[PDB]
Amino acid sequence: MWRIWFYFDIRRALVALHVGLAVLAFTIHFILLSTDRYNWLERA
Amino acid sequence: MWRIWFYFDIRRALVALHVGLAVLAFTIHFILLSTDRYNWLERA
Amino acid sequence: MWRIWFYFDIRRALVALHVGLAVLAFTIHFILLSTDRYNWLERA
Amino acid sequence: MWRIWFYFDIRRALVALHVGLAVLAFTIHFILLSTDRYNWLERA
Amino acid sequence: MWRIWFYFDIRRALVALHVGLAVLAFTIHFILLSTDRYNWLERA
Amino acid sequence: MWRIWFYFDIRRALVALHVGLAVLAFTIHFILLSTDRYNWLERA
Amino acid sequence: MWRIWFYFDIRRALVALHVGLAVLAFTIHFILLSTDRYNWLERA
Amino acid sequence: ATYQNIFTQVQVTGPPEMGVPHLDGSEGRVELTGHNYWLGKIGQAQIGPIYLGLLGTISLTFGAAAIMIIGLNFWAQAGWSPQTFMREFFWLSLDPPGPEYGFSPFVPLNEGGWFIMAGAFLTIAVLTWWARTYTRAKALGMGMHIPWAFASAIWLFLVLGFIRPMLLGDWSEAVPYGIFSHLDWTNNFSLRYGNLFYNPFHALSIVFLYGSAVLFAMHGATILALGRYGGEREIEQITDRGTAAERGALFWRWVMGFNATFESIHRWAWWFAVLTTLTGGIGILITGTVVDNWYLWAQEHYYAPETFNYDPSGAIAGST
Amino acid sequence: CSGNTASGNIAAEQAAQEAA
Amino acid sequence: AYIVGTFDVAELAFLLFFGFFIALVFYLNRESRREGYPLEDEQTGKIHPGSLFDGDKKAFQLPHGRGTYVPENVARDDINVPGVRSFRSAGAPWVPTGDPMKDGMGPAAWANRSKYPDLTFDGRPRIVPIAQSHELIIAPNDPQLIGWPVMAADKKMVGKVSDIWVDQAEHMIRYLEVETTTGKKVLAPMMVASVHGNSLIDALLPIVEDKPKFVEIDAITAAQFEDVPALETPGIITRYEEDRVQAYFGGGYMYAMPERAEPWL
Amino acid sequence: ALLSFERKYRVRGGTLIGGDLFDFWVGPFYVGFFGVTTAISALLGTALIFAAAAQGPTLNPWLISINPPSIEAGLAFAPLSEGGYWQVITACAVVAFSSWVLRQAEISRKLGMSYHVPIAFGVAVFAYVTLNVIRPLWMGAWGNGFPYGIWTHLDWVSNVGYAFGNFHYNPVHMLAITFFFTNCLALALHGGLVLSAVNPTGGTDVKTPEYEDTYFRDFIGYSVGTLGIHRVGLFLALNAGFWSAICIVISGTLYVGSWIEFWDFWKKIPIWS
Amino acid sequence: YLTPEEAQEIHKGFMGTFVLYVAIALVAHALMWAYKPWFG
Amino acid sequence: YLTPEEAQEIHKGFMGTFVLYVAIALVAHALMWAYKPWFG
Amino acid sequence: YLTPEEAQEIHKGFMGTFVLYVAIALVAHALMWAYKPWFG
Amino acid sequence: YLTPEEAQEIHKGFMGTFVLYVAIALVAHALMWAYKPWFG
Amino acid sequence: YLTPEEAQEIHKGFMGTFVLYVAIALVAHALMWAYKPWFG
Ligand code: BCL
Ligand code: BCL
Ligand code: BCL
Ligand SMILES: CC[C@H]1c2cc3[nH]c4c(c3C)C(=O)[C@H](C(=O)OC)c4c3nc(cc4[nH]c(cc(n2)[C@@H]1C)c(C(C)=O)c4C)[C@@H](C)[C@@H]3CCC(=O)OC/C=C(/C)CCC[C@H](C)CCC[C@H](C)CCCC(C)C
Ligand SMILES: COC1=C(OC)C(=O)C(C/C=C(\C)CC/C=C(\C)CC/C=C(/C)CC/C=C(/C)CC/C=C(/C)CC/C=C(\C)CC/C=C(\C)CCC=C(C)C)=C(C)C1=O
Ligand SMILES: COC(C)(C)C/C=C/C(C)=C/C=C/C(C=O)=C/C=C/C(C)=C/C=C/C=C(C)/C=C/C=C(C)/C=C/C1=C(C)C[C@@H](O)CC1(C)C
Ligand SMILES: COC(C)(C)C/C=C/C(C)=C/C=C/C(C=O)=C/C=C/C(C)=C/C=C/C=C(C)/C=C/C=C(C)/C=C/C1=C(C)C[C@@H](O)CC1(C)C
Ligand SMILES: COC(C)(C)C/C=C/C(C)=C/C=C/C(C=O)=C/C=C/C(C)=C/C=C/C=C(C)/C=C/C=C(C)/C=C/C1=C(C)C[C@@H](O)CC1(C)C
Ligand SMILES: COC(C)(C)C/C=C/C(C)=C/C=C/C(C=O)=C/C=C/C(C)=C/C=C/C=C(C)/C=C/C=C(C)/C=C/C1=C(C)C[C@@H](O)CC1(C)C
Ligand SMILES: COC(C)(C)CCC/C(C)=C/C=C/C(C)=C/C=C/C(C)=C/C=C\C=C(C)\C=C\C=C(C)\C=C\C=C(/C)CCCC(C)(C)OC
Ligand SMILES: [Fe+3]
Repeated sequence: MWRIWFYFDIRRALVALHVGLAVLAFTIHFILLSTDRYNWLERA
Repeated sequence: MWRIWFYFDIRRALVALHVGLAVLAFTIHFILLSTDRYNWLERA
Repeated sequence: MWRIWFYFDIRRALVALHVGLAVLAFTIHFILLSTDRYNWLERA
Repeated sequence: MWRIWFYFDIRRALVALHVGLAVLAFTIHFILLSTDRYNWLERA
Repeated sequence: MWRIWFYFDIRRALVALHVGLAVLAFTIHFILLSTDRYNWLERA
Repeated sequence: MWRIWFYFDIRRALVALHVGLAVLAFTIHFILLSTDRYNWLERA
Repeated sequence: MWRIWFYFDIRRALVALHVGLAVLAFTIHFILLSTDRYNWLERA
Repeated sequence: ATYQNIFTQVQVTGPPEMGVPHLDGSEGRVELTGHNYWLGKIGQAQIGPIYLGLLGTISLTFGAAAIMIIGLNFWAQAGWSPQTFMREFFWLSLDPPGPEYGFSPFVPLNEGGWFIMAGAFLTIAVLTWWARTYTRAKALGMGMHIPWAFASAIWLFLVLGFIRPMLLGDWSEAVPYGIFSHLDWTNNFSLRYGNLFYNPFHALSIVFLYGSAVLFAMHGATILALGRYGGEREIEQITDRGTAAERGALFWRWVMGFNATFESIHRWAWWFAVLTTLTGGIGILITGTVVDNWYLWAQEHYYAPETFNYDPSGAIAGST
Repeated sequence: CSGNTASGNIAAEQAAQEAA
Repeated sequence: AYIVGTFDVAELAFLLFFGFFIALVFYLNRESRREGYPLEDEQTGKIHPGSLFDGDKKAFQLPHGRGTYVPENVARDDINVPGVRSFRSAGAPWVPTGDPMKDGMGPAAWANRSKYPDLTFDGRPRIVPIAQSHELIIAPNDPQLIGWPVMAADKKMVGKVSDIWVDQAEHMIRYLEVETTTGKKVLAPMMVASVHGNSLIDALLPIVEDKPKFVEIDAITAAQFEDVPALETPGIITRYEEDRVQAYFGGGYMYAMPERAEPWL
Repeated sequence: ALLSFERKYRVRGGTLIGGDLFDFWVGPFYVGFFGVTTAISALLGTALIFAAAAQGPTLNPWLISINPPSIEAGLAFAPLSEGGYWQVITACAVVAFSSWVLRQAEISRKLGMSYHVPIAFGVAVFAYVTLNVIRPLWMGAWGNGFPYGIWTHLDWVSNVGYAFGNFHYNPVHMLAITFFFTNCLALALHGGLVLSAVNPTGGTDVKTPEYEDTYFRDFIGYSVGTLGIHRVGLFLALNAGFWSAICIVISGTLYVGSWIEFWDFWKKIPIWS
Repeated sequence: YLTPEEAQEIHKGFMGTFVLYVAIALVAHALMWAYKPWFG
Repeated sequence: YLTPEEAQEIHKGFMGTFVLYVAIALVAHALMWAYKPWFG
Repeated sequence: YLTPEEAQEIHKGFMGTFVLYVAIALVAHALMWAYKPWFG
Repeated sequence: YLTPEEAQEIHKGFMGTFVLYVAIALVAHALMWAYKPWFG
Repeated sequence: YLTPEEAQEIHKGFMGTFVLYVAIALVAHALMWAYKPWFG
């Protein structure tokens, strides 16, 4: 599986992966905040 | 058959395939969230 | 017939055909989702 | 009659013909879908 | 693992990390101020 | 720890840090002025 | 401490400091004037 | 890696260039020159020199007088309070005389006299600025395209401020001097006369403003993309066709089937820009004087929609 | 586009929201 | 408000402007037809007749005693291009037979410009080496660029910068002179040159960075630098030579490497 | 090879997708793969516009209006006669505009040019997508989009603007309007200057750029130059489009109410009140 | 391709994949018809 | 790539990853069907 | 990166970081499931 | 940096600063949890 | 700066000024807490 590092540059791949992970995490957290069931800030 | 990789660059094909898979998965997940039957966050 | 490949290249034709098939399949699935008879997500 | 191919190349002719056929077929199918009489999806 | 510093310049990396941390911290503090449960300035 | 200055110029770092500190201090003071609890000028 | 004057030009630092301090004093005096408690001109 | 011709990487500095000699009798340029490094990143870093003839002096003096009148009326409206001035600046306005005065030139100063004086001085300044652009073009042997383009905007300005109020015999139809007040005038003007969307000349002026935005976007993008072949040196491409002109023509010919020349594109741009204000002034002049309800006029000409064509209740409900 | 039908959305808005 | 019947003043004005705008569109098309017209057949090169709405030819009074231009009299390009059609159709592209960069096909094509240099308003050569300019210098806080290494499209170091050519009218850098490894001096457009180590954000960033200060030209490879068109006279470049150099560098974005002409897929 | 200089430029290559499959011309038009996609999407959109019009109350081109579904329908795919036609036409328009951008990119590559034109048009494409895709999605209903009618989308504009009191008080709207007005003034100035340079008066010769610099320094004391004017015009037009999209996207999603009341923030600044 | 043999081999592969695709679609359509017919 | 060995390696890796992806998706879809079927 | 040996080190570092990330995410998801399950 | 020894200096400095930052954040989050918990 | 000695002197000055700044801010925040606590 290490052969994947012979095709894709490690730096650009890591930067793109982290950007995508940040966008996904923020989207999921905002979606959870929007719901009344999973909102952790409005009520005790 | 590996003949495909002689005519298609593996890197470009992988990038395009993963972009398409990401868009399809996000679309399906959002569609499932939009319906009351399959929404898994609003209700218990 | 096979002679169609003497005027059109397989590598580009496959990409164009699969793009068209993707758009057509998405259109048909969305059309099915818009009808109460065939919508499989809104209700049980 | 075959002499039409003395004035129009097969590649561009086929591309234009299939573009037009696709447009016409989609238009007719959508028009049929828009009418109650010929809508084959909404009712049993 | 220190080897990551071979693939990334820690000067620009630190600058970007601090900018992102600042944006995240300001966002979280503003969101906490928005809620009535965690607002710490309006009332005693 | 001193080696930090081998990477960041002291003059530019001090200028940017002081500009950010001024912006933050003014923001905090104005936010406190906005609140009824911590307003120190309107009432005795 | 005196070594600061080896990293910052006095001929620009003095000008910037004086301009900023004048703007700050103007802002504070105006803020005090905007309040009824500290307005020293409207009433005897 | 690839230069995109957005910012100048390396700037060239030298002695200020004072300009080509004038072909007519000119007094002499005021040699006040400067250099801005950040303007040189986008364009040219040189500031100045300037020319100040009779027309420039008249324009500056009368515009200063008008601006002083408006500002002093703002200060009086604020009760001479700098804090009230700052707080209410957007809402400060020098308003035209009320309808009881008609279009009389004799109004008390606080009831509209200052408004009339400021309008007179501003009009003098604008007309002398137009004359100055004409004389500056004449002094260099150049064409009069910029004077006519400015004349179109002046036509709209004069229709808004003087000509239409004169034809209606009402000073109260004029535009007040104020930030929010002239926006309020715009909205009220649309409201009293039906709906200015259905004025065909307002629609034409919108067409030309939109098209000018489109044209500048396309032309600037084409020229910057042709920087590899000296596209921005348009004068030489017009008088000696290079590969930049050929590529610029062929790009748009392959995109939309037709193209202009390096000279013809500037004619297109000039005409769109001019027609914007020309149609705008024509449409404003006929509003109230000729047509009082533009929706009724649209109904008579079969282009006014009803609710059975489209019902905007849902769009309103969404925006609440 | 959502996974619901327009008729279902309209019925939910009418009955579940605008009628109760 | 009506003139006669249902005709009114506003309608009359609108119809007048509509007719005027149709006339203006016709005039603008006439102006746009002054270059490259009449049209010609794709294969035989047979020239089309010409528009019924065309007027007279336009004559430009050139400065510096260079005469008249008359863009309608510009000689038509040779019908025989150094290429062969991919398939026999009126719309097929031309595949260059030899070197497109040397022969001038596609992005590497050039126009037959004037064989004399552009001049300032007083008659001096417009584009000259910065030493021959009238007290023109590089901005002191801007890169000096003299002696900096030059990187090619294949990441090879083709050579260094030996001179700077500036426009005496617009006060702008137009060409960089590059001395290659073989010692040949070639002109490279400044519009294909990326300067590194002079980022505004990096200057704003409070860092101590020893970024390599060099010039990158990704249009052409290091070897191709040995085939840049040369100047007939030192210190002077004509419009034709400017077009030659700019076309040679611009065509490299397609022709420097074969992969630059291939689809992403 | 219609233009007298066109033949040498008509070469293969420069396509992003398709290679030699659609690398050809039809008359003046270059096609490519994205030209095929543009043709299909645009022709389908036009045909569906007229098919929905034939089902409507009139065929008058002024009064034809393809309307979005009702707000109560939410973000669901509606029946064609009840707003589904509008949704399909919106998808077709999005595909056509994106394919137009990509075809412009391919043509730019074929002529050895950068991607300035595709990006500039993509700004307007983003404005349209914001108007009829992003804003309805954020607001929760397709009924927030403007209708596909020559005069009914003006009614949509009027009613949406008046739903916020006076839309003139949107500050991003102010910024976009300022950019539009400055762009039109700049276009007038640039066209006039170029034309006056190449069309001299008094029997004089064609001018040099020094004459344009001198004219604008004698006029207003500053000249931006030949490159700077095109840079500034592109900046102004793109900013106008982008800030129009931003101003519409925030009204009804981020800001709800009267835009006039927003400016009550200015009166509460403690410096002057 | 360029020679008849290569073109025929390309056609064989393409037609095999096309037959598989059409067979999958036919099975799905038969399942949908048995579930909810759209004719009659 | 260029040599048949590298093409074989690339195809084997792609096929293995694809099979793993499809198996995970199959398990997820089976769990969803046991939870909330969409046919009936 | 160029040689397989350094590529192996890159792979080892990436896999270790990925394992740590996935373990933290699994612990967080398990805590969330114990708190408020989204299936049932 | 570039050498395995000096890059380790960079790594240890980064890890020390990160540990201090995380410890401060942990103390703040623990105080907030004792004050107003967001779970339960 | 460039040599370790100048960097160490700059760090000494920066740390001293930062400590003074933090001490002043701490006194101000303590006075504010004594006046009006923000954690009830
Ligand atoms: C009630 C109706 C039934 C149903 C009835 C049928 C019938 C009948 C058929 C299918 C067929 C298919 N169904 Mg089904 N199908 C249903 C619901 C689904 C759902 C879902 C979320 O519920 C999914 C994911 C699918 C998926 C599929 C595909 C595997 C297949 C599509 C044809 C194809 O291969 O060409 C598409 C070609 C491609 C190349 C697609 C490529 C996709 C790539 C990876 C995505 C990139 C595109 C884009 C960038 C990403 C998404 C963007 C937006 C969504 C537009 N169906 C419901 C439950 N389905 C067909 C089949 O079996 O044919 C083989 C078929 O005949
Ligand atoms: C509720 C608001 C109404 C509306 C009411 C009006 C009114 C009223 C008018 C317009 C006018 C216009 N409207 Mg409208 N308009 C509406 C909605 C729109 C919409 C939209 C929703 O998308 C658009 C694109 C437009 C677009 C336009 C423009 C096309 C046009 C003015 C352009 C112009 O030339 O700049 C403005 C340029 C000038 C004013 C020329 C100025 C030149 C002078 C010489 C400058 C002097 C400056 C001076 C020296 C500086 C110092 C001054 C001192 C400080 C005092 N309107 C709706 C229906 N609109 C105008 C028009 O002409 O249309 C028929 C007009 O009068
Ligand atoms: C009562 C009306 C309100 C008002 C309410 C609104 C509302 C609501 C909106 C605006 C918007 C705008 N208003 Mg307003 N506005 C008012 C008064 C004004 C006045 C004035 C003088 O009074 C002016 C100048 C303006 C000007 C403006 C602009 C800032 C903006 C429109 C430009 C734009 O969006 O470009 C952007 C360009 C596009 C969106 C077009 C994209 C083009 C596409 C990609 C290509 C189309 C291809 C086509 C199909 C090809 C076919 C051609 C051939 C057939 C082949 N408004 C009054 C107060 N205004 C709009 C905006 O800012 O949002 C975007 C907005 O939504
Ligand atoms: C900087 C932002 C501005 C801008 C930029 C600009 N416009 C551009 C470009 C640029 C740089 C191009 O390169 C491009 C071009 O190639 O022009 C020749 C274009 C263009 N600008 C256009 C239009 C246009 N631009 C607009 C706006 C703007 N353009 C901005 C203000 C407007 C407005 C304000 O509405 C118009 C109408 C076209 C002339 C052209 C885009 C050509 C194109 O998209 O090709 C597709 C082919 C078709 C046949 C169109 C698609 C057909 C549809 C599928 C059917 C119709 C659907 C539509 C939604 C119906 C609704 C209409 C109703 C509202 C009446
Ligand atoms: C200085 O350089 C410059 C120029 O010349 C040198 C310019 O010409 C230009 C261009 C500017 C002009 C010519 C001025 C006029 C332009 C204006 C007013 C703005 C644009 C507005 C317009 C209304 C013009 C028309 C716009 C259009 C989009 C029309 C498009 C029409 C058609 C039919 C496109 C068809 C093409 C396709 C769909 C793609 C290819 C596909 C096919 C051929 C289909 C094939 C299949 C079948 C079945 C036929 C610029 C900007 C420039 O800077
Ligand atoms: C619709 O949207 C919602 C609602 C969110 C629902 C749907 C959600 C969907 C569909 C989500 C799908 C998500 C998804 C679908 O695959 C996610 C996949 C995530 C993956 C695969 C994450 C992987 C992370 C890996 C990480 C962080 C690795 C980091 C490695 C690092 C920094 C290594 C650095 C290194 C080190 C140490 C040493 C150096 O020597 C070598 C080097 C390497 C420099
Ligand atoms: C939402 O928002 C609300 C409602 C407000 C809630 C949220 C609020 C949030 C998130 C706030 C976050 C804040 C933050 C997050 O780090 C602040 C950090 C501050 C810091 C590091 C301050 C540091 C200051 C250091 C100073 C002032 C040092 C000065 C040194 C000097 C001047 C030295 C000079 C020198 C000398 C003498 C001698 C020479 O020989 C050598 C030389 C060297 C020249
Ligand atoms: C309308 O829309 C709704 C409502 C959703 C309904 C419709 C839905 C529709 C139509 C959906 C259609 C979907 C569809 C239609 O084909 C999907 C196809 C999916 C496919 C083919 C997925 C394939 C995935 C393959 C994967 C993930 C492979 C990964 C391989 C990898 C990462 C290999 C890497 C490698 C390895 C390890 C070793 C190296 O030595 C060599 C190398 C190779 C680098
Ligand atoms: C939707 O949004 C809401 C509602 C908020 C919910 C979601 C929130 C989400 C998703 C948040 C995600 C956050 C996140 C996700 O990773 C955060 C990560 C933070 C991390 C890794 C912080 C790390 C900090 C490290 C720091 C500060 C290190 C500093 C080191 C320094 C400054 C070292 C300097 C140095 C020193 C001393 C000595 C020199 O010799 C060498 C040198 C090195 C120069
Ligand atoms: C700092 O304080 C001082 C005082 C020093 C400076 C203050 C400066 C300030 C704050 C100035 C602010 C000015 C502002 C905000 C102005 C805004 C103006 C706006 C937005 C105006 C918009 C439109 C105006 C128009 C269209 C006006 C047109 C007027 C015309 C054409 C008038 C013509 C009048 C004529 C011809 C005079 C006729 C005279 C007569 C009839 C007697 O004889 C012929
Ligand atoms: Fe221009």
